[PDB]
Order: sequence, then C-alpha cells, then structure tokens
Amino acid sequence: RYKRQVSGDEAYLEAAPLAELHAPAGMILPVTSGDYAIPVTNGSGAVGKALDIRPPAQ
Amino acid sequence: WNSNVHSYRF
Amino acid sequence: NSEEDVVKMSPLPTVENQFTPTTAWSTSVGSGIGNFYSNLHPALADNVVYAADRAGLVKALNADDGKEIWSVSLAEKDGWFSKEPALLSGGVTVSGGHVYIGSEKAQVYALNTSDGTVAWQTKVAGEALSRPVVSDGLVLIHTSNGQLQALNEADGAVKWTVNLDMPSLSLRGESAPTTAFGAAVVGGDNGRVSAVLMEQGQMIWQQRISQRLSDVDTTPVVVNGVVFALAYNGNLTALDLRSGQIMWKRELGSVNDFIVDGNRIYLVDQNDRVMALTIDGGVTLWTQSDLLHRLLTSPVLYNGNLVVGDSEGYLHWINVEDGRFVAQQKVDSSGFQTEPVAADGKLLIQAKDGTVYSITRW
Amino acid sequence: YRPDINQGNYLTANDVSKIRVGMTQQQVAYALGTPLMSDPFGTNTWFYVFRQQPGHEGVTQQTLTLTFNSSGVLTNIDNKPALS
Amino acid sequence: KEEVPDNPPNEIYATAQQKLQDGNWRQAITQLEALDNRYPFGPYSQQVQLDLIYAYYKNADLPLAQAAIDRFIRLNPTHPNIDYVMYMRGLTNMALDDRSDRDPQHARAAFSDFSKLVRGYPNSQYTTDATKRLVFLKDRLAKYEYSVAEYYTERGAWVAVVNRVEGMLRDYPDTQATRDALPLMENAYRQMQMNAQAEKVAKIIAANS
Amino acid sequence: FVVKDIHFEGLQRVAVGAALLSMPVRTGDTVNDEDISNTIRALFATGNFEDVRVLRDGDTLLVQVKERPTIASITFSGNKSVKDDMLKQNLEASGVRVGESLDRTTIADIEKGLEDFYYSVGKYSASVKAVVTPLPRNRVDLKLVFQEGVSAEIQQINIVGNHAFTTDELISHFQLRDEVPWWNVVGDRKYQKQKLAGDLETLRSYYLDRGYARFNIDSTQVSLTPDKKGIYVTVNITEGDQYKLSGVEVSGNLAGHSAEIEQLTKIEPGELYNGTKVTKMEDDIKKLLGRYGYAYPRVQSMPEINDADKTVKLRVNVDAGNRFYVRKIRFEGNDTSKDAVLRREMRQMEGAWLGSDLVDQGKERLNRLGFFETVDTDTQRVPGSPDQVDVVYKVKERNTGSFNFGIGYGTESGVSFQAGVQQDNWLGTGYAVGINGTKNDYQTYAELSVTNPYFTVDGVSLGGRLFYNDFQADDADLSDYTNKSYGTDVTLGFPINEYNSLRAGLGYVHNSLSNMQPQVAMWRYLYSMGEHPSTSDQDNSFKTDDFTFNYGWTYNKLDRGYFPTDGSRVNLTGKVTIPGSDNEYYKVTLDTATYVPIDDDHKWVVLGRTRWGYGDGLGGKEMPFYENFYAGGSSTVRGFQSNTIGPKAVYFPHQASNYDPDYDYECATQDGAKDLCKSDDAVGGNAMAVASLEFITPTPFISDKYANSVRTSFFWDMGTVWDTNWDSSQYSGYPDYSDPSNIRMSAGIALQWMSPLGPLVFSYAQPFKKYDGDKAEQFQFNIGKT
Repeated sequence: RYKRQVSGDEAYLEAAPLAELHAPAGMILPVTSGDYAIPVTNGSGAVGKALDIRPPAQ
Repeated sequence: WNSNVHSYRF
Repeated sequence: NSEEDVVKMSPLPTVENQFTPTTAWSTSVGSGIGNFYSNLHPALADNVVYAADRAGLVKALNADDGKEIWSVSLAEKDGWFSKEPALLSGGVTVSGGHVYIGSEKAQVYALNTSDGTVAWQTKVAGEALSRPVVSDGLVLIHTSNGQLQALNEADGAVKWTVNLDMPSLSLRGESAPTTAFGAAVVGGDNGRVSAVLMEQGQMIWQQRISQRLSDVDTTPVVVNGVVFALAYNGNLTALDLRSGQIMWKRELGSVNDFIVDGNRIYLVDQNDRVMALTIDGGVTLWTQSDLLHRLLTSPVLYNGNLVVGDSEGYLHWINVEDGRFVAQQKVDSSGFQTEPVAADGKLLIQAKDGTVYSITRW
Repeated sequence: YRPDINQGNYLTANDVSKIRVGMTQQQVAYALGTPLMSDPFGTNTWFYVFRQQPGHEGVTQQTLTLTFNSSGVLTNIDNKPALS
Repeated sequence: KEEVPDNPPNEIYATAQQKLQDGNWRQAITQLEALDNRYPFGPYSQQVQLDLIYAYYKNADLPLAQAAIDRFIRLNPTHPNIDYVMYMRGLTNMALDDRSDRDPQHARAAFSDFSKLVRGYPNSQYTTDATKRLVFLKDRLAKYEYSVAEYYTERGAWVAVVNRVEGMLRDYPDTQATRDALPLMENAYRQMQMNAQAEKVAKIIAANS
Repeated sequence: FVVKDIHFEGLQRVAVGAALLSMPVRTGDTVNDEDISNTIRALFATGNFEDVRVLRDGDTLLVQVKERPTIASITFSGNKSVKDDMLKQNLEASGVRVGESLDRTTIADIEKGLEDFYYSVGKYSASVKAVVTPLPRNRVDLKLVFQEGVSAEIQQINIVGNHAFTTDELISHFQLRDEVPWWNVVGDRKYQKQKLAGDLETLRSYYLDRGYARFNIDSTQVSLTPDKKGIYVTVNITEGDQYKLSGVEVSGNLAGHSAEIEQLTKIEPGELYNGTKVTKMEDDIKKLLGRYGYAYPRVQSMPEINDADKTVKLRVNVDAGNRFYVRKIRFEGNDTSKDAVLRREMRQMEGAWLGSDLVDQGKERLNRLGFFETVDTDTQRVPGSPDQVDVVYKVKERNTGSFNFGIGYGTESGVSFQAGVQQDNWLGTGYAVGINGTKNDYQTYAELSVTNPYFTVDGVSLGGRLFYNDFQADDADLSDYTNKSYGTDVTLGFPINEYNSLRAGLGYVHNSLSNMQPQVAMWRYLYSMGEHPSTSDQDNSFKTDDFTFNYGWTYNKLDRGYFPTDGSRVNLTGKVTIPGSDNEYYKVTLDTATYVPIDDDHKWVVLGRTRWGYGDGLGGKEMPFYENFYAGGSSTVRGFQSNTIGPKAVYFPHQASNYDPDYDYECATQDGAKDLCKSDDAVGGNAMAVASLEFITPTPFISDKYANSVRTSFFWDMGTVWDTNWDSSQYSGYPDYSDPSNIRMSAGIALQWMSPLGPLVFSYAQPFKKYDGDKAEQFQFNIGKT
C-alpha cells in the first residue's frame, strides 16, 4: 500500500542510456530477436510532471 | 509449544 | 458466539383436562437409546411387556404391576474389563414364543419368551434399522444398505434377498414392510413403493410416489385391496394393490407412521401438523397446528382419542372429531422419541432414558 | 554438507559410440538429444557437457565437442573423458 | 458512510471536478460511481469512465483501474482518446511493479503496453514519457537476469550461467547489466575448461571497455 | 406483411442498432406472425427485456418492451458464518451481479441456489428470502435475508463387516470425529466429503498393511435425522483372509539396470503382505532411475493372488521413459521475497537433466519456510523442442511475521508470562528478527535476536542476540543472591547430515551480584577471585565481565516431534572463557533421550533419558556459583522439590538486614548464633549426573476412540549432584558434599496430553531414597507453555 503511494503521485527516474554492443573482427554477436526493442518516436513532448495526465473533456 | 493465547500474524 | 434456529419452536398449549390422566406404573431400563435416532420401542403379548435398550440389555415385565420376570444382556465381554455394546436398533417384535431384535452390527437375535435364551442369531447385509416384521413363517428385515431380507423363524437361514436402490444422501430410518394376500409391500429411500412375492422375492411392481431433495416411504398400510403410502417432502398417495395405479394423491409428507380407522386417515406431518383426511379423495376434515416443531412421535388411537408425545416429555390426548386437546400430561423430562403402544387396553410408552411408562385415566 | 550439483547432458557411453563422422543434426539429436549449450558467436558447434558433483566427493566432467559444417553435417568429434 | 443525495448530474459532476482539482480522490470517487450506477447510459458516461480510471490510479486502487481500462477498451475500441487509456494501463503496471530481484511480469506487461502505444500512435503527447519508461523497464529486466546469473555463479552451476547470459545478449544486448555479465560467462567457460570460448568473451569485452 | 420502417418503444440501454442487428426481420421485408414471434423470443432471450409486445400500428411495426430493471446493488443481512465477499463471488459466478438486470421470475431459483450452497457448507435448515426494492429510472436493489439455522454434527460412525479389529480402533485414525471431549484437542464434529474419502483411504491402508489383500469397501451410506441436526455414517466392508508374499518378479525396459534392482526386491520368503513396503520399493526404483537421468519412470505393481495356498506374488512393470532437460526455472508471485530466497531451496538445478522427485522436494522445502500460503508447480514444454522444459513455481505470499503473547502455570515456575514480536522475512531477505520476553516467579528475560539462515550457499547460518536477564534465587528454592546480567552472543550453525548440526560462537556477558547470604561455598569462589568481603552482613556486590567461546552439537532422529515412538535425540553444549575475561572456567553439558518400541503398532515403548554435566576452573580459581547445576523437579528427578538435590548451604553467624520476629531467619547473631550453621536450602554443584528409565503404555480406562492422544507412563528416576572442591577435612562435622555415591531415586506415574489451555503433564512420584535436607514434592503439573 504505502509503496504504491509513491509511484502513483509523481515519482520519475532517469536511467543509464542504451549503448550498442560492438562486434570484434573474426566473429559476430548473436541475433537480437527484436522482442524487447525501442523504436525512435520523434517529437519533443513533456516528461516528469510536465505532462498533463488530466483526462480531457471527451 | 509457545503461544497458547494468540499467535497473531499481523 | 450465539446459536439461533431458522424456525422458532412452538410453546406449550394451555388446556383443561376433561379427564385427568395418571401413571399406572413405570419401570427403568438401562440408559435407553440416548440421543440417537432409533426405532427401538416396547412390545406386548399375553400380559407381558418386552423392552430393550441400546447397549444390549433386554427385559420382560408384567403388564399389570411392572415386576421383572427375566433380564438378559447381549453385549459380549472379553473378560471382566472389556465390554462392546450390541447397538440394538430394531423394534422389539414378539410372535410365537420368540422375540426378534435387530442391531446396528448387522446381527439379528431371536430369543425365547420364557428365559431369554437365544433361539438363534444371524448375520445380515447391513444395519438392521427396521421392525422385524413376522409373516408366513418368515421374518422380514430392511437394512440400511437397501437390501430387504427374509430370514426363517425357527432356524435363522436367509431365504432370499432383494436389492433396492439407495441414493447418496437419505434419512436415518428404513420402512418396515406390510404383508397382504401373500405379498409384501415396502418402501425405500429412493421414493418408490415396491411389492414382492414372499415365496422367492419376485418383484410384482414398483411405483414412484415422490414429488438436493429426498424422499422416504416408511411403512405403508393396506385396507380392502388399497395401499396407502406417505413420503417425506412428497405426496401422500393411494395405490391399487395389484397394479400400482395411483388413484389419488395429496401434497404433504411425513416419516412417522399414521393410522387408518373407519373412513379417516389420521397422520402427523413433518412440521407436526396433526391432520385427519378422508379415505376416498384425501379431503381434509380438520387441522391442529398448535404443536409446530415440537418433534412429535407417531400417534396412537387410545379410547377414541389420538395420543402423541414430544421431545419435552408432554403427552397430548387430542380429540378426533374436531381436533381439540382433551388432555395434556407431563411424564418424563428426557423426552419421547419412539412410538407408543396401544393394545389389550394398555397404553405403554418408552422415553430416551429407558423408563417405560404405562398410562391410564381415572 | 551441500547437495548434488548436476549440469548438462547425460551421456551413457553407448550413444557417444553411435555417432560417426557424416551424420546430420537430426540424427545426433535423436541419438544423444538436444544440448543445453552451443556457440552463438557465428559458427555452428555443439557442446555436450556432462558434469556431476556430489556432496564433498569431487567433480566428474565429460566433454563432447561436435563441430558441424555450414549445411548440417558432422565434420569433427572431440571427447575429453576427464578434466585436468 | 459517504452518503450521496439525488441531486441532478450537473452539480454532482461539477463537485467531482471541484474535488479533483484540490487533491482529494477518495471523495470524487464515490460521486463518480454514483453517477455511473444511477446513469449507466447518460450523455457523458465515457468521460466518467476516464475520470474514474484517473481517480483509481491516483488513489492506489490499481486492480479496479485495470478492470475499468479493459472494459473501456472492449466497449469503445475506436474512441479518439484511447491512447490515454493505453498510457494509463502502462502506468498501472509500472506502479504494480513498484527491487530488481522480484517478479518482473508486471514490467513485461508495461513494456508490451507502451510498445503498442508508441508503435501505433507516435505523434501523441503520452509517447516520449513512454520511451523514457521503456528504457527503465528494459534495464530492470536485464538486472533481474543478472541477479539470477550471479546466484547461479555463487552456487557452482556453469551451464545455467552461460545460457542466461546468452539469453541476455539475445534479448537485452544494449544495456549495462549485460556489459556487467560477460565476465560471469567468461568465468563459467573457463571453469568447464572451455577456454576457446572464454577467449571469445574476452575479445568481446576488450572491444567495448 | 411488408415492412417499410422499424420503430421501438422502451429501448433504454440497448442501442437501436443492437436491436436492429439481433432481429431476423429488417426494414423492407415481408413479415408474418411466425417472424414476429421469433423476434419477440429473441428479444426475450437477450436477457435485458422482461415483457415484450410486437404489434402492428397503422403502418409501422411497433415494439413495446419493459426492460428488466438494472440492478443497482445487492445487500445481505444474516450471513454470520459466511463472508459477504465470498457470497458475492458465488453470486457473480452464478450470473447475477451489479450492472446487469433482474429477471423477476428467477427469485426462487436464486434462493434455492443459495440454500444449496448452505447445504454444501453444513447447514440444512437455512431459509433465504430475496426482497426487491424498486427505484426510479427502472433500477432495483436486491436484498437477501438469510436465516442460517443450526449446523449438523455427526452422531455416529459405524463400520459393519469387520471382525478382526474393533470399530473404535479404526475410527481412532480418522480425521472425522463423533466424540470430542472438553479436555482434549482431537478435532471438530463436522462433515465433509474430502474428509470422508481421506478416511476411506486410511481404512484401506490400515487393512492392506496387515495382509488383507482382498479388502474391499462395498459401499458407504450417509443419512440425516428428520430434524436435520444429526448425521450418521455407515461403511460396509469385506475383509478377506490374510495373505503372504511369496516372491517378486520384475519385467520391462529396465535399461540394463536389472542388477541394481534385484537387491531392492529382496524379501524373506513367507512374509506378510504390506502396501507401504510395495510403495517403498516402487519409490526406490523411481529414485534409482532418476539418479540415472530418466524423469518419468512409470512403475506399476500388480498382485497375482492364490487363495488355495494364500500366497501373493507381485508383478512389477517398469517403463523408464525419455530424458528431459530443464532450460529455465521461474517464480511468479514473489512481489516481496527475492528470487534467491526461493531459488536456494530448489534441489533441481537449472541447465541439467530433470527429476520430478527433486521438483517435489523443492516444493516441500518452499512450503516449510512459512512465507507462502499456496505453492503450485507447472512443468511447461518449450515450443519447438521435445527434450526441453521450463519449470514454474506459482506462490502466494503470506503475512510473514507475528505478534505472539502466551501464558502458563506450573509448580516449578509458578505463573509464567511470555510476549514477543517476530518478523521472519525482513524486506524479503530471509532475515528473521525478533524481540521476546519471559517472566516467571524467579527471573525476567528479554532478548533481541537476528539471524541470517544463509550466510553461505550451503546453508550455514549466522545469528546474533542481545539479552537482559534478572534472576532472584530465594524464589527458586536456593540460597539468596540476585544476579542481573546483560550481554550479547553470535553463533554460526553448520548442518552436515540432515540430522546432525554443529554450532560455534562467541559471547560477552556482564554479571552483577547483590543481596548475597554468607555461606561457605560462595567465599570459596570470592576469595579465589581476590575479594575479601565480610561475613556479618549481606550488603555485598560483585561485578564481572566475561568473554566466552561456546560450542555445541545436536543429533535428532525422532520419528515425530509430538509423542515420538522411536529414535534418539542428543545435545552437547560447552563453554570456555578465553583470556582477558575476569573469570576462568569451562563447562560442559550432555542431554540424551532414546525411545525404543517393543511392538508393531507403537503403543508400548521404553524411554531412556540421561543428563550429564561437569565444569571447573583453570587458573586456580573456581567455577562461578551462578553457573552451577541443579537437579530435582519435573524434568530431571520427579518427587523432589525443584532445585533441592545436591549440596546444601553452610551459613555463617551474621546479623540480618531488618530483624522482625515471627519470621524465620538463617542463623543471625540476634538469635543466639556463634558458629557455622547447617541448612536445607540448596546451592547446586559443579558436577551432575541424572538418569531416567520410563515405560510408556496405552491409557487403560479411556476409550480407544481417542486414547491415542493421551500418554501414560511409569517411570524410575535417579540423580545426583555434587561439588568437587568441598574440603571435607576442614569442615568435618558437616557432611561431605563431594561424594557422588549419594544417589537419589524416585518412582511413580505420569500422564501427558493436550488441552485447549495448552499442553498438560501430571506426575505423582514417591522418593524411596533421599538424604537429610532433600524436600519432597510428590504431585507436580505444568499446564501451559512451561
């Protein structure tokens, strides 16, 4: 209960960005399976209390 | 034996 | 923590005794049946009364004073320390210098009236919970497994058996057959009245007189080629003795027996509503619901007056012409559970603590 | 004090003798089974490891390295029955 | 017990809107259930469903918000403002996640939801935050796998370790936990005397750090 | 009839489009009465309309309808023994719930459904009544009034067809019950089908484990009373003659392991058939085939019986299947606990071949922790692989820790109080913190404990403990001295065999002694420790700070924890002070218990207990008199007053604190005292040896139905305690307390059982050998915790 009262209000955390993994010469890394992939969603919206999550009038 | 009056898993 | 009942028990009526009852005598038997449901009840034949208890004790008494002629136990003892009861549950039946009793251990005893010595003993299929009916040199027994068996009178050899179907859940009690014109009519916990020839056991017919809901017939009766059967949470019915054609019905049930006199059917519902129907179409003549949920017993017609017990121990004489209580009496505090016995001008009854009473009126 | 630690494929010493140079992957899968490990760094090369370590009594590890070719065909076998 | 009179819907809704803006949710909740039950087909019952999702979310009644979201998506799958509902579903799952060694299924559900939202509708306002949350969830799941691998390294299992680190390099190759898990695979390959693979793992390591 | 338009009257919730869709008829089609009836029945079947009427106006097909009022609430009144939430769950499972409508004809149906539920929970005379409150806008509330009634209890359990074993002896091993005394905790008197099936299986096993291979349960009968407050059960059986086990014959794809099995199928030709042994053989073969990799090694046992000679011959069919490998092991439901807490209990390794026995072992181990209410397993397959699987353990977390308070009474400790707050999973980590306290007639104890059960992967633990202990002696039948102590302890625990367990640790303890009665056996230690207090006064204080190294070993093999019947328990404890500490001494104690049966049903037993102890100083010092050994009471030697066996005090001539005649004083100068003074109050000894031989028998007069819950014993106890440093030359007139030959004996009877107030143990003993000063206390009892 008390734990679910912190994330609900506002809490936002920023994490370590994602850096690609290199492949040396004479080998190659495995396949990725693209199950957990992040596309690039262009645009500059708001994040972390600057976003209005108040339901609109519709 | 030890709790003959209330083991109360609070 | 509190305890409550859905149905509220009825109070004790207030009545003026048009005649004051009495208590001619009372004898004690050991521990009676107790808080168990049983058919075990007294008997009477030739001015002598044979009674029994649940542990294995049987007694004979004079039907005039209460003097004990003999007494015998049937609980086997492995020495002076161990003692296993016999668990008697079959109504004492006496016919022809013999005394037949049943047990919960699937054992049927037949003693002698003189000294109480076992004339024979026999093993049966299951718990013998029914009155050991006697007819045509045979002894009909109805076991809790649904098996109707026919022993012999002098030997004890099982002559034949009949498998009646039994459901999962039922009531604690089995019907005692009735014999008529060389055929036995009986009922089972399935809701069916069944007829069987006594010689071999060939099923003549079966009819369903029912309406998790249960049904049990518990000892129909026969008059002038007509059978009368009554179920629990079902319908009272009249059937042809030879084909099983329902001639008329009526929606009311009971397990405790009923009586038929003249053109009147006196019965007691499961909710303890004493009624008196007619015999041609089931027309009701009067009702008496002043005893709702008092746990009555099977009635008996004594001197033109119905008699019924109750768990609290109060015996009620009730009129039959209209249905008004003509008398009420207090006898025992343990309570009455088994049926009375009216014969030879004597009215005998037995309580749960074994105390047999004889009633009169002055 | 500790329980038994088991890892890898159970090699019965009669299946490792059923494999010859020239068998495809389906045949070795039918004979020995599907391995728990492989070489994800490009090449196709299966490793059947059989490691068991009962309570304070030692370790036994049998290794069977199968080197295939580009078209699912066995090209080399290497068996290390004991570990140094 | 939070008794509500039978005033007309306008004032009840205005009071609800006049209690949300203050910061009291347990109150407007009751009014909205009343207006829903008393008028399950009113002119703005949908608006009420959205407001109810919002309230249950900010009042910590998350299972009810999940039920409301599922119901709304079933009954109104083409509602113009349906992106909001998917965003709320992702937020609800994130909150239920609430600690990287614990059950991650809620994190996977949130990832799936945010993926649906961002792939379907990238020109929304609830998307950039969606990516900022997807990165965090990815890292969380990778850390869970790393914790499992660390336990199996403590135990002495050397096949589970390599299987799980390969699974990470497959699913979560672009995180930091993965970069922190290759040494475990190297140690495992070395303990089973397979050095020809520990050398490959080292070649990978030295080419990044 | 051609239709050019469609119109509706009464559509409130269902849209016009939904109606137009569900209707076979549409605008612009010919219609007859049959199609109109079909439309009416479809509207009725939609479950949202109560009354429908499709009539024809001048041109339009007019549809009148009275929508079933939408249900706005469902109230309850009278659900004492049934939770509102569970009842609502059953209801919404039936179909009816909020938001939907109310079919005004299914009232009695719902009433009978709830009545049937009550019939299923035990109550058979319950009455349910559904009241209906209309409200505007075609809404309706459904109130449910419940008359619960009175429950039905079993009045009898009968078994017919049995001749070798009395019915009571069989019922004794059932979970159902017909008798429940007020002085025992044996169970309730309720009825449930699951318990009935379990009891039938117990009966079948009781017979098959005795040679009755042909045992058969013909049928079962459950019956009620016309008042429906009593239940009767009947069970018909047919026990056939006993059968012997002539031999065994195995046949199947043993996988070449025909050698390792025939040693498992070895018997004495001419044995009594048994089912437990057969199942044990099957389980052993399965464990072997699992040791060799196979995961699902089916094993079947078919007996060929011969009645002519009454010989059984078993036929074992073995089908060792295929090898399955584990790719993953997952845990779902661990929102608080971490993965390691559940993984370190698994005996099945990820990345290895499979064994179902190991999976079950892991499930059981998870059940023992107490952090989970339910634990279920699921061995799913892997898409695209015939030899790989993934194991899954579904768990439901529980309230981890408790607040425990408890009372007890007894002759030794008078009234005993206990109180503690415990937490077993501190933030889902496995740590077990707690604060506990106890208080009796002669001591207060308060401890703060912490412990990590896995300080190392193998299972090594690391504890921790702070403790405060106040101890009054005059209240423990000893000489007068008050000890108030505080200290801390840490200890490791090493499991080695699943029965043996070592432990080793360190500790610090500070002791303050005050209010001390002059007596020789105290000075013998005080002098040793450099002190030189006075004899004619008892305002004496002494403080010590000691560091101790503690070691211990434990062996537990008892078949059961409560009322054991075979096995042995052993415990060795030791302590030694390391340099730096003020005191120099070592101490050792050894407790032993051994249960040996002499029958097959484990009702006659021979119990043997011993308790040895020895301690002494090192650097010319003596052992502290507050670490001594005490004998006598309901644990060591019965029939004697607690802590009276052994040496007695030899007081000095000394004034008292506050003199007030009519009170007994121990040789004060104010009463004509001018030399040493014997006494009868114990002080303990540095050496102790105690033994007890007990014979356990069945209770003879209590019904065999529940006589297995009461333990009757006849015991013979022996004991002695003595001091090795008592110099019998200086103090001549007074006895020699360094003589262990002074053995104290006792004999008597003891009873032991369980009560709602708590465990009970009574004992009447009569010491026949006792020496001057030993006080006798024949009757002793320990109702409660202690």
